Amino acid sequence: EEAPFVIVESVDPLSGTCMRNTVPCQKRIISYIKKCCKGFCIDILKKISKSVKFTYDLYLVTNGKHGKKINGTWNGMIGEVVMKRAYMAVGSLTINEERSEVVDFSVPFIETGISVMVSRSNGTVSPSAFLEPFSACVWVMMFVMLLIVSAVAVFVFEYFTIGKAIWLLWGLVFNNSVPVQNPKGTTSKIMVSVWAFFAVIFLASYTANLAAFMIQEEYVDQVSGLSDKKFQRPNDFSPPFRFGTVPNGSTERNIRNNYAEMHAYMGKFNQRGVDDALLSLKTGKLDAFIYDAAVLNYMAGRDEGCKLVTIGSGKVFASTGYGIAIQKDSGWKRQVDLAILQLFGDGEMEELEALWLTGICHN
Amino acid sequence: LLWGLVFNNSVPVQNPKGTTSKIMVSVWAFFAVIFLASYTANLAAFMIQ
Amino acid sequence: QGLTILVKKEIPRSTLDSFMQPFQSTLWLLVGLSVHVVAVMLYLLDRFSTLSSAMWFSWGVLLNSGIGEGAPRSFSARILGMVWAGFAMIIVASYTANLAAFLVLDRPEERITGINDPRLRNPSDKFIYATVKQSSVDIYFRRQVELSTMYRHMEKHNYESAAEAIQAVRDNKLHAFIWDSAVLEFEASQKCDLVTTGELFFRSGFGIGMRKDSPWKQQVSLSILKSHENGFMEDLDKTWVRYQECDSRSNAPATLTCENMAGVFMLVAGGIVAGIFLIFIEIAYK
Amino acid sequence: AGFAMIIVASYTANLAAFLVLDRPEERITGINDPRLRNPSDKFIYATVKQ
Amino acid sequence: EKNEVMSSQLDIDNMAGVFYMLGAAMALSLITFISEHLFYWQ
Ligand SMILES: *[C@@H]1O[C@H](CO)[C@@H](O[C@@H]2O[C@H](CO)[C@@H](O)[C@H](O)[C@H]2NC(C)=O)[C@H](O)[C@H]1NC(C)=O
Ligand SMILES: *[C@@H]1O[C@H](CO)[C@@H](O)[C@H](O)[C@H]1NC(C)=O
Repeated sequence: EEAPFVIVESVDPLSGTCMRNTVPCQKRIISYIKKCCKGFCIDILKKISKSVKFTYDLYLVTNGKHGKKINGTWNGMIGEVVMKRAYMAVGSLTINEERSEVVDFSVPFIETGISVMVSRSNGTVSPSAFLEPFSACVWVMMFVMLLIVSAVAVFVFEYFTIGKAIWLLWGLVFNNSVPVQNPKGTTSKIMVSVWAFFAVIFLASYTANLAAFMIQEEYVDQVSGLSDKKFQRPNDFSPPFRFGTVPNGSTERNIRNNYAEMHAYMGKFNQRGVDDALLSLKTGKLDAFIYDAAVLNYMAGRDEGCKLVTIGSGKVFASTGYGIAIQKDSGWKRQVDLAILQLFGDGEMEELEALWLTGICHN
Repeated sequence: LLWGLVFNNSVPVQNPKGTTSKIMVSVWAFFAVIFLASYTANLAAFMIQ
Repeated sequence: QGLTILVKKEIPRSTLDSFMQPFQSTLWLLVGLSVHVVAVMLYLLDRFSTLSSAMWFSWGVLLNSGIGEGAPRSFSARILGMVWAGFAMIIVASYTANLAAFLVLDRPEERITGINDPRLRNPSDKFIYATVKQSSVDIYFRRQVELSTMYRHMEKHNYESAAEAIQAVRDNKLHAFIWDSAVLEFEASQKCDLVTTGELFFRSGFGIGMRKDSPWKQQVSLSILKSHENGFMEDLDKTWVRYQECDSRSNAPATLTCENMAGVFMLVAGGIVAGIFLIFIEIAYK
Repeated sequence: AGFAMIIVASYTANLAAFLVLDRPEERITGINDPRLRNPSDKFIYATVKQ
Repeated sequence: EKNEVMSSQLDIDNMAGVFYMLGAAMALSLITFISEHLFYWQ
């Protein structure tokens, strides 16, 4: 059916099938019923049908599977191009090793992998800030300066005193709030005045700079990829670590085969649908989500709650791509490949990206 | 004294006494400090328009 | 991979100049005069029902010190000193406000973002950038009708040595440079003064080539997929394109150094020596 | 007393911060404001009938 | 949108009333001193 890559729509009650710029998709699907299918793969198929000969009509699936295999009986998407009931198939279909054996693939056009989704936790303005606003220069500068001006005060007083003097002069800097006594002598008072005029500007400059560090806030819980301790230790660090997937997925078979060591932990976290997951996240019912970023990227620049972003992108599970199905040992592949390559050779991919791939939060 | 307290309480003064009203003065001072801080905080914004 | 532009980092700790900066000399001298003004005003009000003492009081209450035991004895002297101190607060307050302002709009420059940064519609003389002589990237230049203008400007100082473009930005002569990513993202991580621009330009990836339909065409690609399924290329990368594993950046708060703050310490030493210059003065005057 | 200074200092810093990022909302700009690619329920807008 | 000022220094005209209110208080002090010289009859 799809993520946004392929959108179905009902028929217009006035004009029958539906509007323009959309190919119909109808068949004896459930018991013939109609719809029309608009989206990205739609336009890709149309541009292909342009440069090469015509196509047939459309078709949707009953086995519901995105291409799962069971008992040697591949059910669902690919399961219909093994019996050659369909010469090929399109839509957002991943590319794995198991699926590659039966039928062949086109050259892929959109990069993809499996990534992580979580709300942008506020979580921090600063771990430690008090010392940040200054270099170690000025601190020892002040220390040596007080340590010498105290002596100068004592030894200008030659023409109770020493300890109390350093006491007062230290206390002066930090707001000079502490009550003290013993300034005297119309010769050194002016020196103290100097030190005070220094102290006030010092404090002001300090709090000024410190009024900036709270305006960086590059907050991130940079939990690394699927080789992470929180993943390796799902319960050794906090109770509510709860991952989330949707099985009957190529991602599911991959993650199982590779990380059974924690896949058994995951089975308690299988939802229904895809947007159910994002809802459960926006409620915090689920901690972190994992799926093919091929849809997470798009879903990011869709919500007003711009907290719903990924951890460092690209560094995702495995670098694969989306392609186009084709029946084994045929001849079309040689042409279709050059076709999509020439399509790359026109830059129109960035155009169709700007068509529907952008997001508000891409800033 | 109490007026001078607000604006930094910098002016040297005298005559607080009596262990009954001192706490009131403490209250007024804790008020004055937050007052000044809030003031300069807001004023640290008008220069950013 | 894709295409991307290399830039040199900023070395941010270069913001402050002095401390008398946020004012202007005018205000300095003016307030210096006005303090004496109100001083003699108070003293003259005092004689008509303490002079140097009163001047001390006033010229001190600015600098928050507590030196001096004086006070107003009249009624009007009191009614004056209050607003004197009120004014006093405003000065240091505004000073804080201004100095804060000088550190929030302290944004040196925004790093160039992608091809479509319109600074590279037609560039100035303070920003040089080109490709290597005869680098195949130029092929997408001329084959795409738009960048022709840029192609002319790009043709300006094309550094013909690919191994010398790194030096070209390392000498500050060049600052930005157009190239492919998968070598740059390795080059930035040698020393963190060389950074990328993050915007991907042209989506494509590499591969393996065989003569037309080898017996091994449909064969080895199955491995190259399956091998890419578990962890291989990721680990190999982290072992080959993750040297020094440097992080990127922030808009640094630019902590202050002694090197631009110590100006007040000159005044400290000046007051130090004014002490001995004044020492014998009062003794002799007595 | 050194500690004492830090408290009021940080207080000033924080309260300043609460008034600089105090940006309620950006007014919508033109048709191409992608909030109007597909709108939410907290922003209604239309034309007159016909 | 209009970019912002680079935190110019401060100058007199900006601090306009900060001396006028001062002089006004000074004149108020003068009239109070007049009142004092007057009250020698009460
Ligand atoms: C994966 O697909 C299977 C098969 O479609 C789903 O299982 C079924 O639910 C229907 C509803 O009554 C049953 O008739 C089937 O017998 C169930 N299949 C099995 C194998 O028990 C299953 O829910 C799907 N799971 C996910 C995560 O997509
Ligand atoms: C961030 O903001 C949201 C929105 O109010 C809030 O619920 C949350 O507690 C804040 N902090 C974190 C760590 O998410």
